[PDB]
Amino acid sequence: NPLTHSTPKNFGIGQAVQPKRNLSRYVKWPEYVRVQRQKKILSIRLKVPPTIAQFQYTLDRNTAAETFKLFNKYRPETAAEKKERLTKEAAAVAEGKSKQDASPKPYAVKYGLNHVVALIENKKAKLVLIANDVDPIELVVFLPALCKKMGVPYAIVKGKARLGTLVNQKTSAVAALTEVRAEDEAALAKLVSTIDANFADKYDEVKKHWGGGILGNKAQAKMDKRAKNSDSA
Amino acid sequence: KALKVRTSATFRLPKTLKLARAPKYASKAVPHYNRLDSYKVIEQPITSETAMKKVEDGNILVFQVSMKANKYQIKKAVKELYEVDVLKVNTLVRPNGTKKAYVRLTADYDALDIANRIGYI
Amino acid sequence: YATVSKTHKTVSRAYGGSRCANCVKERIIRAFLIEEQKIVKKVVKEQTEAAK
Amino acid sequence: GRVIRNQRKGAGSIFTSHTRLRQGAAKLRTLDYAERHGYIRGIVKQIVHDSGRGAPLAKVVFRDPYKYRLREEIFIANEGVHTGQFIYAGKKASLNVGNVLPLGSVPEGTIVSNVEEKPGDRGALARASGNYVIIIGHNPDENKTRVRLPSGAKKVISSDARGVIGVIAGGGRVDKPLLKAGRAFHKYRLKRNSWPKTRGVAMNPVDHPHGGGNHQHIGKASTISRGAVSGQKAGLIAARRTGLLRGSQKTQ
RNA sequence: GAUGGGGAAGCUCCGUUUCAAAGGCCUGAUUUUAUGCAGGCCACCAUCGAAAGGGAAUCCGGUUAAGAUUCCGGAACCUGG
RNA sequence: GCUUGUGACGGCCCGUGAAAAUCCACAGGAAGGAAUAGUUUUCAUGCCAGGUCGUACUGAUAACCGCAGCAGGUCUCCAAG
RNA sequence: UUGACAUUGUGAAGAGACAUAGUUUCUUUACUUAUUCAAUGAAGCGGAGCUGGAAUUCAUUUUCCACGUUCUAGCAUUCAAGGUCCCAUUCGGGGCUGAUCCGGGUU
Ligand SMILES: [Mg+2]
Ligand SMILES: [Mg+2]
Ligand SMILES: [Mg+2]
Ligand SMILES: [Mg+2]
Ligand SMILES: [Mg+2]
Ligand SMILES: [Mg+2]
Ligand SMILES: [Mg+2]
Ligand SMILES: [Mg+2]
Ligand SMILES: [Mg+2]
Ligand SMILES: [Mg+2]
Ligand SMILES: [Mg+2]
Ligand SMILES: [Mg+2]
Ligand SMILES: [Mg+2]
Ligand SMILES: [Mg+2]
Ligand SMILES: [Mg+2]
Ligand SMILES: [Mg+2]
Ligand SMILES: [Mg+2]
Ligand SMILES: [Mg+2]
Ligand SMILES: [Mg+2]
Ligand SMILES: [Mg+2]
Ligand SMILES: [Mg+2]
Ligand SMILES: [Mg+2]
Ligand SMILES: [Mg+2]
Ligand SMILES: [Mg+2]
Ligand SMILES: [Mg+2]
Ligand SMILES: [Mg+2]
Ligand SMILES: [Mg+2]
Ligand SMILES: [Mg+2]
Ligand SMILES: [Mg+2]
Ligand SMILES: [Mg+2]
Ligand SMILES: [Mg+2]
Ligand SMILES: [Mg+2]
Ligand SMILES: [Mg+2]
Ligand SMILES: [Mg+2]
Ligand SMILES: [Mg+2]
Repeated sequence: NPLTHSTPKNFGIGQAVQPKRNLSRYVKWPEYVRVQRQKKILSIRLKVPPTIAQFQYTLDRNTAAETFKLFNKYRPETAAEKKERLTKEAAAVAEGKSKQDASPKPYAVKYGLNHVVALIENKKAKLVLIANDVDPIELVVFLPALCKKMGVPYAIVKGKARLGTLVNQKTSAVAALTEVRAEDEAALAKLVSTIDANFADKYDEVKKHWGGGILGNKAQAKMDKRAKNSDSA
Repeated sequence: KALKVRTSATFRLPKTLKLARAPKYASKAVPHYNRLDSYKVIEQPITSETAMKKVEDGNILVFQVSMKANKYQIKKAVKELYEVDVLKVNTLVRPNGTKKAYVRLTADYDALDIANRIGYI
Repeated sequence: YATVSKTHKTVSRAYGGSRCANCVKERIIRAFLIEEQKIVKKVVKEQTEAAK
Repeated sequence: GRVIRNQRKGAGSIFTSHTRLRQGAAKLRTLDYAERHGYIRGIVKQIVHDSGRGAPLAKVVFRDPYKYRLREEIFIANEGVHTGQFIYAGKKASLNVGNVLPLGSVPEGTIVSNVEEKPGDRGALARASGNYVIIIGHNPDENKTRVRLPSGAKKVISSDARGVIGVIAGGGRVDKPLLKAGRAFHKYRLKRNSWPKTRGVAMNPVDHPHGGGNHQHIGKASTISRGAVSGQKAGLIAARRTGLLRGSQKTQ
């Protein structure tokens, strides 16, 4: 009201300098950015073979929540924890004259790619989590087949890092359980089943199913409205 | 939530932390001592018969003066080596590739007097 | 021109030492008139939007 | 045998343009938002001679849609545009001399200058003092627009291709005899080093396919193959006829 | 003619703002304190290349065997502080 | 009158006859500013400092290039009766 | 320069063989991510919606265009004035709206 004034402002071509807007759509990203974006794009436009593409079919967040929840209990040894263990047995064992077995059998998550393979190969593994990233995808592509053929149940789970946390590495690639405290055997059988249902059961049909071949939306719409009009007037 | 809001179309190199050097072994064990001190700056008197004239009549002291040394430095090392005050210092490179200061003393001083205090004559 | 007092570099009208006075006069008139015939363009075509 | 003249010009030693005095390069506006959704005003601010150029240029200045400031363009002046004239550039812009409009929006028979081969290439066709192109119809699906260029050729380009309404200024410049060698001289002095021209037939054989002989003569057919090789192509390259063009010309 | 680059077995050739995450000013925020963050800009992208092109500012008198718009005398002017 | 400088004009062009550093001005109005006393250094006067390298002479029928103190060659300013 | 092979992928119609089920090969004509070219201090692209309205309604919308600038050699910049909400009211300052939504494919 006072001696204050409503002016508006005509931003309509040929007048008023354009205001500052959000151009985040338009910014000229560094090459390294443009690469990793378009790589993900190129990797979709191409029809991708069924032995890739059987990834992307990842776990769902809930079942995996339950599965990290388990695998957590069986983490490997901490630096200290084993120092502590050693300074137990070393002192103890060597004197009290226990047969290097004043230490309790350890139940832990098995890890490292080569380790877990021999485990699957030996039908000793009992539920294998496989990562969904893993950039030379080859390290891992043969694992669904393996677990299938060794009758080992498995799951493709989101996060090589998230696997890495439960083992104290940055990244892991795979995590597996072979052992289990009987107090958890029950949880796992239930866990196993869901997983088998989502993967190792569905495997054979997934092996028939190619991937990608997906248009981007500027040209999705292009034909969702070309094919909308042409056929049905 | 969601994304940034860049109003500029240009993407620029993030202004990231420039750490300063805090070494681990030294550069040279012992720093160099002063490479142009007052004694090295002003090398000899110039007692050419025609130079001496400039001292009796000029209130001007004439020195062979290190080529490495500028007027500022000639002025200081004279003022300092000799207690005297300096008015202005003209300079020149001789044909034998040695530098010559024409040093004019302020009226408070007599150069001709000061010339044969340093000793030459 | 930097060795010299500012009055040697202007005259006392708007756009002093920059445009030639008649040249200012023009853009005063033109400014005025055009900002007027603007109002006339406004309310006339405002009328049109109601009388159609 | 020596490298002949016409192969030497490729390395551009003494043969590069005499660029020093030129106003700048003449180009339409960038194909920005304004011009392809609406129009945008400018003022010609000066129409000025370009060295080595038949036709005058028009310095035309515009506001900047995105920053407070003037931004200036170098236009080839179409005939009859004048200082202080308002120039309108854009899709939704009117059919006057001097405006730039996308060939799509002008009725056939329109006469434009400096027209783009592809939209936004900032203008390629007909720029020499006196030329223009003529829209000779459009096919609205795949928006094309058929034009006839100065050469006589018809070519069909995008409707979005811009062109400026009119003919280029300075027409007729070639109706006037140079008269003396000097005016030629001073002409090329501001173009490039192509003048005068030694007849290859007056050279020794090291110098040219035409060189030597005890009388001056081309000594073999002077119509050279398209498939000839550098150092051979001097004469009438690829000539599909030869001799005094009798009868009317004019493309059908 | 360097530089991100692209050629070339290679000595090197190309490119000069070019398919590059290209850089620095004004002050504020410090009253642990010397300078981190706070804005807002400006995206200009090396450098060499003129003792006849551009260009801040000095003159007269006097003086030397030989220097002088350079020294002496007097009188000015410019740039930075 | 001579040389030169300058100016208001006029002839000529299918020729219309550099660039950049740098300096100033204006539009703008962020912001900062008095009465118990503020603003002002584009007004005057006043203080300090201005480095480095070149600077002699010849420039020609003997100081340069022509085997040389060669009748050759080698860019320019000043100009009495 | 002309051909083949390699770079070389995705649909659709049509020819071609086990001899008239589709693995395979070419003529056509589509597709766009490889490759290619133009542009720009990667600025407004594609998609939906608002409003207007031509349009004629065979139950109601089945659509199609638009959807801030053209007498004049002016002026157009300080996240914008306005409106509204916060800081705990200081001077300053902040959000939102003004300037619709969705997809981050610069075109
Ligand atoms: Mg444990
Ligand atoms: Mg005395
Ligand atoms: Mg000197
Ligand atoms: Mg005045
Ligand atoms: Mg050139
Ligand atoms: Mg010639
Ligand atoms: Mg000839
Ligand atoms: Mg000829
Ligand atoms: Mg001959
Ligand atoms: Mg021949
Ligand atoms: Mg020959
Ligand atoms: Mg011959
Ligand atoms: Mg003949
Ligand atoms: Mg180079
Ligand atoms: Mg230089
Ligand atoms: Mg110079
Ligand atoms: Mg000069
Ligand atoms: Mg004298
Ligand atoms: Mg002397
Ligand atoms: Mg002399
Ligand atoms: Mg003096
Ligand atoms: Mg004095
Ligand atoms: Mg001063
Ligand atoms: Mg003369
Ligand atoms: Mg002129
Ligand atoms: Mg000025
Ligand atoms: Mg402020
Ligand atoms: Mg002053
Ligand atoms: Mg300094
Ligand atoms: Mg001399
Ligand atoms: Mg002599
Ligand atoms: Mg000699
Ligand atoms: Mg001689
Ligand atoms: Mg082929
Ligand atoms: Mg763009």
